[PDB]
Amino acid sequence: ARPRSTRGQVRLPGGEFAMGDAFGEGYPADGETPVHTVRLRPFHIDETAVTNARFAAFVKATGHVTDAERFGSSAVFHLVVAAPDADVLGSAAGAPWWINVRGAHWRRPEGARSDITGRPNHPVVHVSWNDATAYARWAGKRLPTEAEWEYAARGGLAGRRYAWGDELTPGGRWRCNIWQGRFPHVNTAEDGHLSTAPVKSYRPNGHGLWNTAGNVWEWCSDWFSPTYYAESPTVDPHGPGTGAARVLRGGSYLCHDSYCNRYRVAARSSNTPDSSSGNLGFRCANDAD
Ligand SMILES: [Ca+2]
Ligand SMILES: [Cu+2]
Ligand SMILES: [Cu+2]
Ligand SMILES: [Cu+2]
Ligand SMILES: [Cu+2]
Repeated sequence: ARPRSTRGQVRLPGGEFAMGDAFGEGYPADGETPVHTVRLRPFHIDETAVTNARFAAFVKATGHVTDAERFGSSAVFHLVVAAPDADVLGSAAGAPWWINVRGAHWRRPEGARSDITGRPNHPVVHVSWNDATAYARWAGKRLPTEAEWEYAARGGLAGRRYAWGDELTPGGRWRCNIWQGRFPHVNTAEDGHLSTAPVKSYRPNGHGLWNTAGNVWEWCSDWFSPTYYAESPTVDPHGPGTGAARVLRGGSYLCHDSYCNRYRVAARSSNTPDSSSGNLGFRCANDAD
């Protein structure tokens, strides 16, 4: 436990909120219901997802090798692949818009022919749950619990669909980075961004958190279970004791209503802890006092 650091974090009061899909419109397999009352002690949470600049200081200081560098490849969205054809290990099965690209990792997130020199303030991607919790440890932080993330993401509002309210595009304007157009072939970039956006795009929510909806998925501490909500403690729920996949929240720049609207503040997803991809990052937290 390195010397605790609240740099770039806001302190949120905590208290009691209604966690879950207040509209019963979610995906049944994800267990967004029942809406259940949770009580959180005050905590800190990152204002933004972790940046390339910050994650790079972590690697410079610890020589950490990310799971995507060990496995040898990470998933890249097919429209933005920037690699020699030798490196394309072919479409991922079950979702052919994801190309397994050899050499694709956080420093070269579209493949061997890309860099992140122009994107220090973009969220870091190609980071697994292991890479995420490693960084947090080194940085004097931890990952948020799922409940901490949703409460922080709701921004002091109760029972809303999104971090800012219930209209997806208030005033007919975009305030988050997801997908527009015909997925997976055409992205019209109405929201300003094809792939990742800078961490402080648009505007923060009620608690000061930028881009909890969209941009990239965000690792949480919990194991995923679609029945945790109906069995949850009331105080500081940490998730079930074991599981198959760790929780992801927020959605990403690929989310679209046609197949995955998980940018809803109550939507949930998961993935195996050593998974990485070009739309998956994280933000840290910490206890208070
Ligand atoms: Ca977009
Ligand atoms: Cu390490
Ligand atoms: Cu296409
Ligand atoms: Cu952009
Ligand atoms: Cu989605």
